Amino acid sequence: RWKQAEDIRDIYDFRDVLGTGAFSEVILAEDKRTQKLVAIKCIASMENEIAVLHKIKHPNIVALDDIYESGGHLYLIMQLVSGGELFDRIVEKGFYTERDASRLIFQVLDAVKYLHDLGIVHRDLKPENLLYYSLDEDSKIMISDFGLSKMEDPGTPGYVAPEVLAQKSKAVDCWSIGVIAYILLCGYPPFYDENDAKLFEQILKAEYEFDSPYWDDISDSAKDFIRHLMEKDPEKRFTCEQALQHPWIA
Ligand SMILES: Nc1ncnc2c1ncn2[C@@H]1O[C@H](COP(=O)(O)OP(=O)(O)OP(=O)(O)O)[C@@H](O)[C@H]1O
Repeated sequence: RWKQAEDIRDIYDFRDVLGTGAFSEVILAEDKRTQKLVAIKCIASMENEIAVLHKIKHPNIVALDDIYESGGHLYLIMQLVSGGELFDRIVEKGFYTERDASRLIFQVLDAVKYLHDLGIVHRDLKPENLLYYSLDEDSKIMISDFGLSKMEDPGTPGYVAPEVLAQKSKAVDCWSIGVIAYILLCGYPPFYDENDAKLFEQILKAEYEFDSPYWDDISDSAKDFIRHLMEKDPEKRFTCEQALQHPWIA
């Protein structure tokens, strides 16, 4: 049961478009009453997404402040982040140092652990879904887009876990985080091929390598960290707790 609005333009003052999605559009707006700036996700599974966001409150996760129904369109009023996505900053940098990447992955693990503890699994972690709070180089990262998250009971290739592809659980996110760590360290994905079917085979078989010379001087500890997240067997795969403990992070 969400609020109805005759027109959202009465409540919010729309400015620039911040971004677009397959089925959404994100606009910078001003709350007319409080004069604060917000990011409004406009949409023309979504109920799953909302239910999830209502359980969540973490400094490194984009908050849902409220929702309005107006003219067949949902308007998710959301915490504004202005730093753009991690994907872009990997491009405008090439790769991260071990120290910087480790700080970033910490903030990610901290947040996903908080979710796993709430029985929430994101299922779509990737650089494009990680948003910086600010333009400043020191800005914290924020987890966003819960459009595919699943709550416990009583996806982009490259980042999805082998078992997800063999068919259609918390281990899923831990794989993704390993792949994000791999990319931050070396600047390119662990799975890469021109043929989609071959690519799809690589991920299923979970065959990747810290290839020389790119990986030559990356620490054994970083590599051990990645192997333990990027582990084929979901049973043996590191949890967020085990990954937080690992010396590369701690
Ligand atoms: N809270 C926010 N603050 C600032 N910008 C945002 C915010 N949320 C999303 N954006 C921008 O808009 C884009 C919207 O994408 P989103 O996170 O919704 O995932 P998507 O797959 O692109 O869209 P969707 O999943 O809703 O179809 C983001 O990549 C980002 O650039």
